[PDB]
Amino acid sequence: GAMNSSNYAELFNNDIKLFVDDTNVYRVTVHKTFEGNVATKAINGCIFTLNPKTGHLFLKIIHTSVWAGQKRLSQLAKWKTAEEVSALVRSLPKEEQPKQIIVTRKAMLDPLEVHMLDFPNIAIRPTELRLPFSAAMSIDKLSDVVMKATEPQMVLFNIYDDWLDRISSYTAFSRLTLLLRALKTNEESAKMILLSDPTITIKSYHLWPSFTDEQWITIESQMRDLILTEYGRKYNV
Amino acid sequence: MNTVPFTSAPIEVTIGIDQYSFNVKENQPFHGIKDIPIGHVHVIHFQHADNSSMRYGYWFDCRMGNFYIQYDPKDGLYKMMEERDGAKFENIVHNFKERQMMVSYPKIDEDDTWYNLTEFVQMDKIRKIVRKDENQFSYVDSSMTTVQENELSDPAHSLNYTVINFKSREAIRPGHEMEDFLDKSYYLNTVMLQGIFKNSSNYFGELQFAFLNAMFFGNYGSSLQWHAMIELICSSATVPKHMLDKLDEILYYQIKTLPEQYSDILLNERVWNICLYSSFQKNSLHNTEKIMENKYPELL
Ligand SMILES: NS(=O)(=O)c1ccc(Cl)s1
Ligand SMILES: NS(=O)(=O)c1ccc(Cl)s1
Repeated sequence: GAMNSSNYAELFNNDIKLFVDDTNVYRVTVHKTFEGNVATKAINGCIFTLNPKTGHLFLKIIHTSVWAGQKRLSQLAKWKTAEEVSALVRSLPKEEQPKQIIVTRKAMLDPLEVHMLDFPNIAIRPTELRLPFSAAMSIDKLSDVVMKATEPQMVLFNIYDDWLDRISSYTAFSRLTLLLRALKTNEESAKMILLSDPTITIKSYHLWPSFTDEQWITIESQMRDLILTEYGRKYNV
Repeated sequence: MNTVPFTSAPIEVTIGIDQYSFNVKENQPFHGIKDIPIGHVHVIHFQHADNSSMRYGYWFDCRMGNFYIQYDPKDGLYKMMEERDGAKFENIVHNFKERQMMVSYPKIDEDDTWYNLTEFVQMDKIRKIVRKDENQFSYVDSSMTTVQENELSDPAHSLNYTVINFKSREAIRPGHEMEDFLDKSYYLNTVMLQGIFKNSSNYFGELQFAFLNAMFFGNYGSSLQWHAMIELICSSATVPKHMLDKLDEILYYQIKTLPEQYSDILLNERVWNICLYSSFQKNSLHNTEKIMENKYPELL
């Protein structure tokens, strides 16, 4: 059924699974009209579909043209997400199709379940984990490809860069979620932590900097402090 | 007017006949029910005094044969049977009627309740839902499961209601996933009405039969079916005006007849609030909403 802290290691077993996060599919800026009313202007979005074991990120970009002339866009966005994920599964060879898809928001369950009726063996699940995948747009190279898109497009990333050569997927996922949590709680401080040091660069084929093992421990500590910092700033503790 | 005579009443039992019921004491000189209105189906049902487990009973139509009840001490129940000797059936019945050993079906002349609850119910259709072809009458009880319940265990003792499933490939057209899930008109009109039921009368008839089974026997599967068939109409944006008007009438008399003290268990809060207040037809069921709000405002 639902995914939570008790069954956390299942994410890293050998049953293919994908996380689907739709928090960046429908994105708007709200603004005033000449007449003093309020209007929204859509901006490009993305579906964030992630194999937590391999790091493979299937970033489907949602170009603002797909909203043209549609109504009830927040509701349409969940059904558009579900359509794109089902199209993705059908495009994958059978042995690459997931055995489970975990949605990060429960509103996605019915829309995905309906789109996936052809795949009765694929289990569609919620999760109780508060995951920070909404912060994926704080990753500059992903943000950049989303805003530059002029048409619907799918871009493939490994969100763990080369980390799996050195750590397990359980540790890679924990790092990723700590980075995204920090970016979500204070984007500026998080980015400063990640890029303060000019001698550590981001390889052209990577998303995050090329930290040694020791430097990653330092980075990880600084991100915990940030989250703790912001927690105190927020709650006056 | 027709008669369902009883060989005897050997065990204490509460006997229902349509929306009526009366107590018969162990070995009381009871020999059946007379003056049953011709023209409608009927149900005669039983709850033993010593064991209220298993309400059970028989749907029948007196035009289709001569039926009597005889207790079976081996299977422990009142069994409906068919007498093909017409003459002999008339002699015994006339004896009991001359000896005033029968209760009179107690219909008030103003009262259209039973007709209103069974308007579209036909014995031939009942017999397709309840499979036992060597009898012209149909046995039902509390514990019988539906075909869908068996999909989620004896197939011969099941209620073969039409399976309705909103998250099924039948209900959802490829390429119209959102459209068909949020507006069920395709499933209602093309799949179910044109495809399976052929017309709205067969659809309403199953709906009424489901409600009656649920209320008279406490059959959960029937209750599920009744709620599903309501929700399917209420969740369709496009429904013929005459079905909506008729549906409002059907439900109104079902709600009117429901025992107040059984509402808690027989009425699905989610389905009714959705149907009356959120659905496409939220404003199309004036009579049903009014009685629901004055009779069961707690549920809402
Ligand atoms: N079936 S019959 O022998 O005519 C008859 C017997 C007992 C009845 Cl009640 S009706
Ligand atoms: N078991 S239950 O849902 O309360 C029930 C509902 C309707 C019945 Cl009839 S029995």
